[PDB]
Formats: sequence, C-alpha cells, structure tokens
Amino acid sequence: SELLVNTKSGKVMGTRVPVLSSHISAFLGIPFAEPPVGNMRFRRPEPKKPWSGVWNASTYPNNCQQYVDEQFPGFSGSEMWNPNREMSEDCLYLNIWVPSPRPKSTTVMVWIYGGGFYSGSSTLDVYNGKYLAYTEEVVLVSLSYRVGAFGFLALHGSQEAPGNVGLLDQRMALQWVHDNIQFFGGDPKTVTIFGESAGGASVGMHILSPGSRDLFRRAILQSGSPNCPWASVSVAEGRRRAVELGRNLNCNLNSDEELIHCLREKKPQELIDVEWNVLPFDSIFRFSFVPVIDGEFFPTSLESMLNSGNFKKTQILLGVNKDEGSFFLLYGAPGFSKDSESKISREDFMSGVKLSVPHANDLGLDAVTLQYTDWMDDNNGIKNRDGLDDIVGDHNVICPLMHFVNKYTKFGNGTYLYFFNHRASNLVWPEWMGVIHGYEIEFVFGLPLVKELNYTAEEEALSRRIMHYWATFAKTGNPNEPHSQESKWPLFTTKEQKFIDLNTEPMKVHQRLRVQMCVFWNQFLPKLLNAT
Amino acid sequence: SELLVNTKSGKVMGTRVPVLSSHISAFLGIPFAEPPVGNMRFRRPEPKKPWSGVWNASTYPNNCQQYVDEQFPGFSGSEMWNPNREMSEDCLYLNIWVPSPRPKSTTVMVWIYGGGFYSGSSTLDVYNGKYLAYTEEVVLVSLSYRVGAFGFLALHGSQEAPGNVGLLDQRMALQWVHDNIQFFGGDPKTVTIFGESAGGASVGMHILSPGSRDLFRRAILQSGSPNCPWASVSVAEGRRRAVELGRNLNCNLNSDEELIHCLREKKPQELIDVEWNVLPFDSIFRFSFVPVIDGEFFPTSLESMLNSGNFKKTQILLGVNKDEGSFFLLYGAPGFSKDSESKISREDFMSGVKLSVPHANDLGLDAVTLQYTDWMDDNNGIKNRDGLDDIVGDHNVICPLMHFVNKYTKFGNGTYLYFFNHRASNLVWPEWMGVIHGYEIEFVFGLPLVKELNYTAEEEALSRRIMHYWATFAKTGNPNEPHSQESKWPLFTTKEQKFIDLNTEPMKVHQRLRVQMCVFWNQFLPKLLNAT
Ligand SMILES: *[C@@H]1O[C@H](CO)[C@@H](O[C@@H]2O[C@H](CO)[C@@H](O[C@@H]3O[C@H](CO)[C@@H](O)[C@H](O[C@H]4O[C@H](CO)[C@@H](O)[C@H](O)[C@@H]4O[C@H]4O[C@H](CO)[C@@H](O)[C@H](O)[C@@H]4O)[C@@H]3O)[C@H](O)[C@H]2NC(C)=O)[C@H](O)[C@H]1NC(C)=O
Ligand SMILES: *[C@@H]1O[C@H](CO)[C@@H](O[C@@H]2O[C@H](CO)[C@@H](O[C@@H]3O[C@H](CO)[C@@H](O)[C@H](O[C@H]4O[C@H](CO)[C@@H](O)[C@H](O)[C@@H]4O[C@H]4O[C@H](CO)[C@@H](O)[C@H](O)[C@@H]4O)[C@@H]3O)[C@H](O)[C@H]2NC(C)=O)[C@H](O)[C@H]1NC(C)=O
Ligand SMILES: *[C@@H]1O[C@H](CO[C@@H]2O[C@@H](C)[C@@H](O)[C@@H](O)[C@@H]2O)[C@@H](O)[C@H](O)[C@H]1NC(C)=O
Ligand SMILES: *[C@@H]1O[C@H](CO[C@@H]2O[C@@H](C)[C@@H](O)[C@@H](O)[C@@H]2O)[C@@H](O)[C@H](O)[C@H]1NC(C)=O
Ligand SMILES: CN(C)c1ccc2nc3ccc(N(C)C)cc3[s+]c2c1
Ligand SMILES: CN(C)c1ccc2nc3ccc(N(C)C)cc3[s+]c2c1
Ligand SMILES: *[C@@H]1O[C@H](CO)[C@@H](O)[C@H](O)[C@H]1NC(C)=O
Ligand SMILES: *[C@@H]1O[C@H](CO)[C@@H](O)[C@H](O)[C@H]1NC(C)=O
Repeated sequence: SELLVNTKSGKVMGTRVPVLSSHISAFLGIPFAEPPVGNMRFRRPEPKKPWSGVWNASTYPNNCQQYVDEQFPGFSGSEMWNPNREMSEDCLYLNIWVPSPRPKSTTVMVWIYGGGFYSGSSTLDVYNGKYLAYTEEVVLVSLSYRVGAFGFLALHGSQEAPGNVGLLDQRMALQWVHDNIQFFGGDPKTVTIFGESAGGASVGMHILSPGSRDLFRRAILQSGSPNCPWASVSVAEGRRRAVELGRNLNCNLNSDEELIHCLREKKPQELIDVEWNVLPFDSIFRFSFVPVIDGEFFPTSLESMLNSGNFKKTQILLGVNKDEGSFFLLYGAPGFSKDSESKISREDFMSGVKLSVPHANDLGLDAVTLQYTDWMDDNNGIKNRDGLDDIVGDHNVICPLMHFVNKYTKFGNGTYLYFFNHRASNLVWPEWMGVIHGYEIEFVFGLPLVKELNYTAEEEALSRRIMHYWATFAKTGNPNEPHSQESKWPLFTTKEQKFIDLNTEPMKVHQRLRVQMCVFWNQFLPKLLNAT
Repeated sequence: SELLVNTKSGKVMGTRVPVLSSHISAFLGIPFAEPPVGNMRFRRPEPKKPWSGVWNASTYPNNCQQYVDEQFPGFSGSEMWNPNREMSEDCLYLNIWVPSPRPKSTTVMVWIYGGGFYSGSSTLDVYNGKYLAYTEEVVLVSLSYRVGAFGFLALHGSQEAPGNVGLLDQRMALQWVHDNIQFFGGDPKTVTIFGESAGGASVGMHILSPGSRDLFRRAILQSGSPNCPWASVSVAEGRRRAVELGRNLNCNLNSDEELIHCLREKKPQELIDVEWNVLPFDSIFRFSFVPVIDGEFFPTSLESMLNSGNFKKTQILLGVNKDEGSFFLLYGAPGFSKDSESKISREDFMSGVKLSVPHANDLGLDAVTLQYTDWMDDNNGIKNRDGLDDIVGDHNVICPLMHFVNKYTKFGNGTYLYFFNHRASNLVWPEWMGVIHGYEIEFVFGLPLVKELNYTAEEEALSRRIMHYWATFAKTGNPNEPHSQESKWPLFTTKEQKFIDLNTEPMKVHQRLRVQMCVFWNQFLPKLLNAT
C-alpha cells in the first residue's frame, strides 16, 4: 500500500488527500523527537524512541504552546496565524506530502514556519503543502519546533535550560529527514530548507551553524535573516529575561537549578501570560525568547562569521515584501487601527519612532527622523504613516537581509533576490497595510490555485511562477528553467546587485534594493550609536 | 553748478558721467575717515577732519590693501574682482552717483562690497552705480572698508587692535551718509543698505549691532548672512590667529603691545604674503581675519540675539544663487579645474568633504556623505561633482541664510526671499560652475543694459525687473509696484515660507527653500558634533 512506509523509527500509515481534483499521499503528525515534557521542559530534544506497529499519521499533530492573538476575534487575517489544533508541550512532529505514485528519489523541500519565535504552527491552512507537492512534484516536509520560553529560555552554562533548544528541534527534524526521507521517495542529497520571518532567520541560522550545515543542500529565506535585530540576543540578555520571567512568577531566584525547577512546575499558560513582560524596552517587532548567541550553536558572533566566510557555501534564494512593517505598527504603535486609514500625527510619529528603534538615544531618533521625513510636507498624515511603515520594515527585515545578502554573496555559489510587491485582490486587511509581512506565503503554497478562495487568474499565474521558481531552484540551484521564453531572473552579484519584482506585471529587473536607506541602517546609525 | 556740493566736511566737486546715452552726476573718492596709517593701523577709524577749498571727487579712490588673485592671469572672470586702482592703506572713501537734475529728497541705496573680508573694492566695473542711479532715480552710494589683517586683526581687550575695525569703517561711512547725503538730494530717512557675500553678512551684522541700527531704514542681503560660519570667529580664535600671523613674521610675541608694534612696522605686503598661513584647518570658504564676536559690536552671541529678537526690526529682502559653492571648489578642492568638466572621483569627493567641513569628526563626515551621495549611482563623477557643489553652497551660504530668515521673520516687519538661478548667456566660467556666487550682482547693477557687453534681450529685461524690485523695495519696503499686471512677489511668512525664482522665465513661486538639507545643516549636524 502506497500509504504504508517503513522508516528507521518504525512503520507509518498516512492518508490519501484530494488536491486540485486529483490525489496524493500525506503523512501528518510523525514524531521526530521525544515529547519534551516534565523535567525535559527547556532541555535539548532527544531522538524519538523507535516504535513497533503502525503510527497513525492521518491527522495533523498538536501545535506547540504559545501566545494566541485575540486582537481581532474571528477575523480571518488574524486567526489564520493562530493554532488550528490543540496546544501541547507534546508537539515535536513533522508532516510530509508525497506525490502519487510515490517517486523514487526526488527534490525535497522543508518548511520552517515563522511567528517571531513566540508562535507558529506546522499545521496552518496557509502552509498546506499538498498544492506544492502535487504541482511541482516534490516531497514537501513541514517541521515543528518549540517557541516561546519553552523553546528559547536561555540560562547559559547550565544543561537544563541551555537556550536555542527550539533550533535543536529544527535540526533534529532535518536529521530525521536526512535519515528517513528516502523511504518517502525523497532524495536526501537534494533537500532545500525554506522559511518566512523567524523561519527565514532560522534558515540562515542553519547555514551559519556548523552542526546544521551538513543536513541540507540549499536554502530559501523569506522576509527574515539570521542577523535581524529581533532574531537573537546575547547570553547576558537571555539570562536577564529568563530571571525576569522567574521574578514575574514569584520564583526562587537564588540559583539556576532553583529557578528552572520553579519554571518547570508551572502550567504552560502561566509562562505565556507574562511572556511579554520581560522585554527590556517599550518596543515593536521584538520578542521575548529568541535564539541566544551561545558560542555553541554559533561558534562566534553572527557578524564575524559573515565576514570570515564561516558559513555553508551553496545557492540561496531570498527576498522581502513591499510593506514588512505595517503588521507590527497596527498592533503596537499608537495611531494605527484596522478600520481607519491610520493617518498619523506629529506626536504619534515620534512615538512610533521611539518604539521602532528602542536602543536609539535622542540623537539616534533625530537621525532616523531626518531620513524618513519629507520636509516639504512634514505634517501630512499619510506620509507620516507610510514613513513609519518603511522605518519598521527597513530596520527589521529589508536592511538586515540586504546585509546578509551582500556578505553571503562574496563566498556563496549563487544568490537570487526578489522584492514581492503584489497586493492580493482578496486581502482582508486594510489598504494602508500594503503588501504585508507574511502574505507572499499563500502564493508560495499555491492557494491562488484553489478557485473557491477568490484569487484572480493573474494571481493563479503568479503563484504558479513562484512555486515553479521555488521548486526548480530547490532542484537545481537555479529558479530558471533552461529553455523558457520567459525572461531570466538574473543572479545577484556583488558588482551589479540585481533583483526582480515578483508581481502580476511582466518581469522587470532592478538593482541595489534600498541601498540608501540600508546604508543608513547598516553603516551610519550603528556607528552613530557607538560614538555615543 | 550741479557738480558742486557743500557737505558738513567741506565742498566737493564731482563729474558729469555718461550713462545709456544720457548723463548724471558722480562724486568719486570722498573721504569719510582719516587715513588709518602708521600708528593707526589696526585702530578704530576716526572721522575725517573737515577741509576748506574743493575736494576733487572726479576719480575713483585707491582700493584697500589686499590679496590679489593671480590664479588666472588676464582672465576676466577672475580679474573682474581684483583691484582696478592702486592699493593703499589710505583707502577709506565712498562714491556717490546722483541723478540729473539733482533730486531734493529721494531714496538712498548704499552698497557694501564682498570679498570674504580679505578683499574687495568699491570701484569695480561690476559695482558701477550709474546704471542703477539713472534707471531707478536713486542716490547710489558705495562705501569702502579695511579688509584682511588691516581691518580685522583682533587682539581683544586692547585698544590698538580691538578687532572689527573694518565694520567700524562701514558704520562711519553710514554715519557720513546719514549726516551729509541730504546735500546730494538723498533722503536720510530712507536709506537702504545692500551687499553680497561678506557685504551681505555685513548688512546682517549692522542689523544686529546696536551701534549701527539707527543709521539705515532697510536692508538687502545677497548670498551672505551674519551667522555664516566663515563670517566670524570667537575672540580666542581672533587672538590665536593674530599671534600666529606675528609668529609667521618672526615678531616678538611677549605681549600685545610688542606684537602690534611689530605688525605696524611691516610693509602691508608682508602681512598679505602670509595671511592664509594662519587658518587653523585645511579648508575652503574660510578666511583669515573676519569679524570677532567681541561683546561690544555684538552685545551677545549671534544665535542668542536672533532668538531674543535683539535686532533691528524692519523690512528685509534677500536670497541666494543656485550654485554658491562652485567658485571655492575650483580654487581649493582637488579634482576641480577651469577647463574641464571636473568629474570628481571617489577619492577627490572624500577630500572635498573634509575640506568643506573642517570641524567635522569622522562621524560628521559620514553624515554629510550620507546626505549628498546618490547610492544608486555612487561613483558617477558628475553627481560627485554636483554633490560637492551643493555641500559647499548649502553649508556656507544657503542654510545659514535660511536660518537667519526664519529667525528674523518672527520679529521683523516684512521679508521677501529669492533664489537666483539664471546662468548668463555670456558667462566666461565653465558650465559646471553653474549660477556662480557673485554673478547676480551684474544684474542688480544693470550691466545687461549696456549693449556692448553682449547680454540677451531677455537678460536686459531681467536686470530691469531686478533693479526695479531692489529700488522699489528700498523706497517702500515692498519690491512690488502697487498696480503691475506682473504677478506679486509674495511675502515670506513663517507659516508658508514662500520665495521666488529670479530668472528669464515667467515668475514661479515656491516654498521652503531647501528645508531638508538645511534641517541637516542647522539642526542635526551641529547636535551630532556636540554629542561627540
Ligand atoms: C468569495 O466570495 C464570496 C461572495 O462574494 C464571499 O461571500 C462572503 O461570505 C459571507 C459569509 O462568510 C456572506 O455573508 C453572510 O451572509 C449570511 C446570510 O445572508 C449571514 O448570516 C452572515 O452573517 C453572519 O456573520 C457575521 C460575522 O462574520 C455577523 O456580522 C452576522 O451577524 C452573522 O453572524 C451570525 O453568526 C452566528 C453563528 O453562526 C449566528 O448564531 C448569529 O445569527 C450571528 O449573527 C454573512 O453576512 C457573503 O456572501 C460574503 N460577504 C462578504 C463581506 O464578502 C466568500 O466568503 C468568498 N470566499 C472566501 C473563502 O472568502
Ligand atoms: C562681444 O562679442 C564679440 C564678438 O563675438 C567679442 O569678440 C571677442 O573678442 C576678442 C578680443 O577680446 C576677439 O579676438 C581677438 O582677435 C584679435 C585679432 O584677430 C587677436 O589679436 C586677439 O588675440 C590676442 O589675445 C589673446 C589673449 O586673450 C591671445 O591668445 C592672442 O595671442 C592675442 O594676444 C596678444 O596680445 C599682446 C598684447 O596686445 C600682443 O602683443 C601679442 O601679439 C599677443 O599675441 C583676439 O583673439 C574676438 O572677436 C572675440 N573672441 C572671443 C573668444 O569671443 C567681444 O569681446 C564681446 N564683448 C565683450 C565685452 O566680451
Ligand atoms: C487513523 O486515524 C483516523 C483519524 O484519527 C482520529 O484522531 C486520532 C488522534 C484518534 O483520536 C482517532 O480515534 C480519531 O478517529 C481514523 O479515522 C482511522 O480509522 C485510523 N486508522 C487506523 C488504521 O488506525
Ligand atoms: C580734477 O581732477 C581731474 C583728474 O584728476 C587726476 O587724478 C588726480 C588724482 C590728480 O593726479 C590729477 O592731476 C589728475 O588729472 C582733472 O582732470 C581735473 O582737471 C581736476 N579738476 C579740478 C577743478 O581740480
Ligand atoms: C500581547 N502582546 C503584548 C503582543 C505584542 C506584540 C505582538 N505583535 C504581533 C505581530 C504580528 C502578529 N501577526 C499575527 C502577524 C501578531 C502579533 S501579536 C502581538 C501581541
Ligand atoms: C592664495 N590662497 C591660499 C587662496 C585661497 C582661497 C581662495 N578663495 C577664493 C574664493 C573666491 C574667489 N573669487 C575671485 C570669487 C577668489 C579666491 S582666491 C583664494 C586664494
Ligand atoms: C559554483 O561552483 C562551481 C564549482 O564548484 C563553479 O564552477 C560555478 O561557476 C560556481 N557558480 C557561482 C555562481 O559561484
Ligand atoms: C509692519 O508694521 C506695521 C505697524 O508698525 C503693521 O501695521 C504692519 O502690518 C506690519 N507688517 C508686517 C508684514 O509685519
């Protein structure tokens, strides 16, 4: 039977699922680790103990414990990112979508979800890998990993809560794929990791981390890169926050053993209820428990690794969206609302700048303000609104990724860069939010192919282009098909720095994605803050 | 006889001069002070001792001792600014152009020449006041004043070389006008001072200085304002340079008396030969001996006076040219030449920035560079060239004048602002130099009316518009004639900040002349350098 597969861990039984009036195999909720429960909370994951008999892999697994957004109850734009399954600490599972008939040795793609390291699920509608598996004839894997304190509490020097264990979850899932995907028709030699937001940052972190480098061939990073300021913290910072969490729960702080014991006795929701209280600044686009720069997962600082060329050298494909900042301004910045144009006053602009750049001294704030203010028309609410959007997106996503790109490309074996700037015809969010952080994903997973979802024909076409790029790149290291009459997506070179717009218009090629602003964020401002 | 005039100092005999095939009276080389010679070098000027008999005022007076530009021997563009008469320490004279027949009580305009406080002459072709006197029916006066060490050596606390004596020359000439111009048909109640470059800065300095305020009604400032960074120095800086001059001439430095005695024994040319050696920085658009902020001529710092409203409250008319920087880059900055396009490399750009902003620390240089570099195309020589031009003009002229304007306008009785951006059809300088510092003057003095000088008809018309503006403003406080079908040159208000282009195209009105760049120069950069 096509739905029965013997892996080194035991037999698994999947399910036949429909897709675009055809069918493929699906194996949902396969365990790649022991459940990290009780005295294993905060610890590194252990490999799943093999099982006899058949694992029922016909339903999605539980989602990991996490914050649940209830800002807009019942609003699809908001709810589409929340857990659709029940939450559990027992959550280290992966899902596999296999074509039918089963292939022998084909290209593998492994999805790492986003959610700012505090949230995320392998099981969301928007990450249903059947469309991609079916259309591009690839084995699509989506892994899971612990988020929040559960995955990233970091008391360095201790083995009970070392930090980064969420990233170790990810790696173990990749180990399992390396070891077992051949039984699903996957080719372990040709595995591509891809992710968005924290998943994109995670992808870049597996490129950097020596322990992870050998378990994949290529990488795709979507609106995330390992050097993003929200994506990691020093071990001293991990320590401060870990203790501050403990302090918020009236824990005994006299030692690491006593603090961890206290944090382990708690019900998960008691940790989630105060998670956000530990941030050291009044900020946006910052999350409480993120990867620590521990000297283990990362031999040295991210920046020195990028300079030295200390990272996996292969092909990468990556890019960003037109309006990466808007989501975070809506939630955290005064002046912004879901149901208004959100024209921003003088006062709310200054507030939003402080919030966007929490380490910036008075002078740093003047510098940002000077960069993003139209002085001809400096009290226009639309320009103020759009300026903050750009500030947040440039600082947190675009300019960090552009630094990564310029650094990686000096040593890598091929880079392809995109700017996704199509606003979906069916987008539930207001127009001022633009091309939103996260909303390229639905195109990458083929949702525009499903006709009851209400996308345009031009949008179906765009999704097909994108899926084919992604797949063809996973397979060959180049998103272009050798013959196509369609114009070539050019390589990104240090010298010419070419990228493409991804939208419904015929492909236009550009150069130097946001150089001026990114010179400010990457070179000038840091140096400004260092001199003060 | 129309050419004989009794003044409180004695009778003077002028000359009938031709002008646009008509004639008017001219009184050239009238003394307003004692010759500041011998033991009076560096001292405040004394009033001219009255004389019996007739003063022959039929020829131009000597020019004051000064540096002579010989960068381009015989080049009219260069030579037009050098002394056309013999140089002498005996140089405190003024010239008067009177209409014919003599008026009874008409509007007076008093020209204060530029030259960076190190040079200048009342007697240059380009400042021939006959065209203006004749066309607008005004009494036109041009004064003179000591430049260089001779006029601005500043050993504060001593009375032999107090500093600012050049400005006292200017004031005494204005005293003389106040006292005696009625005899020439001038109205002392309606005297307008106007000047360019250091003359414009001088005009603004007489607005600020209590001792000068009562001697004029209105003011025009052309490409100069009192707060320009090149226009003044602290008393400690005046002292350092004075001593450094002395040191360059092997003078005894044991005291002020001994140093001054040494400097007084020298032939003037020995002081001029080393004048430039005393600048404390490798710089451009900086001059050795300029007005000191002495607490006497200026009761307090320029900035606090502007804030408090401590200045004469009246009408002002002022503005700047499109390309104020080019002249100085040609002379001082590597890469720039008279006979090339002067496309500027990476290296020469960085050099020019250092030269343009001599007090700027490393970070200050990055900040300027970030502001003026097109990062899309950052190795284009034309953009590099044009960027430096803008840097120099914005920093030294436009942005200082815009600060003055915004500050003055809060307390003043009417401001009118212009941007002169017409390049003369007959300009001898190369095209890359643009609309050059100083080249609006010929329009203000009516040279486009003289047909053998080779200006266009459109240029004659522009000169007539400008002369009429200048005169009509001198007369009424408003450059607009009440009835004219021609569009009104609007008032500059704090709120709307309107100005006009001055060129051959039909008048267009604009707002906020270079806000963005001037926010950088006036607010951000200073604050940056203060925090470091
Ligand atoms: C593709 O396009 C189509 C057509 O353009 C989209 O159709 C939209 O879908 C909505 C429903 O999703 C539909 O409008 C509904 O009509 C029903 C009957 O006429 C209404 O009963 C219903 O209202 C309920 O939901 C609202 C909350 O969202 C409430 O405001 C309202 O009070 C109703 O809520 C009730 O719910 C509880 C529990 O069931 C009940 O006990 C109470 O009575 C309570 O009041 C909807 O208005 C329209 O046809 C379309 N509307 C819009 C705005 O587009 C289709 O959805 C698209 N496909 C996709 C996938 O998006
Ligand atoms: C208005 O427009 C008109 C017409 O368009 C302008 O006319 C220009 O004027 C110049 C002269 O100014 C004239 O060209 C001259 O022609 C003479 C005879 O043909 C030449 O002898 C003369 O050359 C001398 O000057 C040059 C230096 O500038 C030298 O390169 C050259 O070697 C000559 O120099 C000599 O000088 C010494 C001393 O006298 C002598 O002993 C030596 O022999 C020595 O060699 C000129 O070329 C042209 O008609 C026009 N040229 C240009 C470039 O425009 C008119 O000038 C305009 N009016 C105004 C006010 O600008
Ligand atoms: C495999 O499981 C299918 C659905 O499983 C459902 O969820 C799991 C967690 C259990 O609670 C189960 O009882 C639920 O039905 C079944 O429909 C299917 O019959 C199962 N097949 C086999 C061979 O075990
Ligand atoms: C007035 O002066 C005219 C020109 O003066 C000339 O320059 C002065 C400095 C003397 O050097 C003089 O000798 C020169 O001629 C004379 O042409 C004119 O005749 C003089 N007129 C009177 C009435 O004195
Ligand atoms: C409860 N608190 C303090 C916070 C603070 C910041 C936040 N930022 C977000 C950013 C994006 C997002 N998406 C669903 C895209 C959801 C959230 S939820 C959220 C909740
Ligand atoms: C001899 N040295 C050291 C210098 C230094 C700087 C200078 N700057 C100028 C600027 C403008 C100008 N004009 C005639 C407009 C002439 C000069 S001359 C000059 C001479
Ligand atoms: C990638 O590597 C191969 C050989 O290792 C080389 O020949 C090829 O040109 C490289 N391509 C790029 C874009 O670096
Ligand atoms: C100038 O002052 C007069 C009275 O002193 C006043 O009425 C007039 O409106 C003022 N104009 C401006 C532009 O300030």
